[PDB]
Amino acid sequence: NVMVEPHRHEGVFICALVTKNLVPGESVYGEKRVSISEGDDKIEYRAWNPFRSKLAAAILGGVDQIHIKPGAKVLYLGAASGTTVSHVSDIVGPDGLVYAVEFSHRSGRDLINLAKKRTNIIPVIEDARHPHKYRMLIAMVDVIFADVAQPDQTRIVALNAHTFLRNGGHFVISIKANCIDSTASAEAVFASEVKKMQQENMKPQEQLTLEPYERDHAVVVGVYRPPP
Ligand SMILES: Cc1cn2cc(C(F)(F)F)cc2c(=O)[nH]1
Repeated sequence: NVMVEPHRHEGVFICALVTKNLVPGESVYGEKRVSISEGDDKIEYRAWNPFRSKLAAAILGGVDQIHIKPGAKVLYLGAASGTTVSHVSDIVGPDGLVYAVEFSHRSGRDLINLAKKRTNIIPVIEDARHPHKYRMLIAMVDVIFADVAQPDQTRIVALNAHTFLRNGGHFVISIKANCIDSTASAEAVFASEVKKMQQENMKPQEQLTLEPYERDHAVVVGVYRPPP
């Protein structure tokens, strides 16, 4: 009788959505934990709340790829207090790496406390608008995740990609249309942001919206193909 089944996405499981807890015994944001013991074996999972984590909403919504997998190197822009980052850290595991870039010092203190227990998280308390200021800290990554909410932030993500994202690496970008242009339709916003990505050789491969968890919020996944 298996209680927690592997999801299609490696490192993700269904119990609903959970990740394998890199730090057994501890919750990050009050989430439920499920510890299963059999003989001498023991594994713990943490519930992943799609109402707080856009990535979890996208997974439940059926996104085909997330590119966040065991051993992956991740640049996470807008890491906030580390809710979603903690689950990314679970997925990439001890051989992966998560750079958690966050502008707010208050949020940064939460990230630093989270990363004390998680070897694979590097807090980077900096303004993502100016990646030249922290470029010396960031090894080239496999995937960039970003939460975009202003009409200049796809371009910020792209500037980070041009500095840090490997050729043929991937991006997962959440778009809050209301925050980009509240006078535009959500479709106008999502089309315009996809266009901005394409201009930067960030080529979308799929996109979805996040109902019932969020209103007028899309996640775009794609591939980075810079010219020579
Ligand atoms: C909550 C949050 C979101 N965010 C988004 C960006 C980028 F412009 F890179 F997209 C940067 C940040 C950040 O420092 N904090």
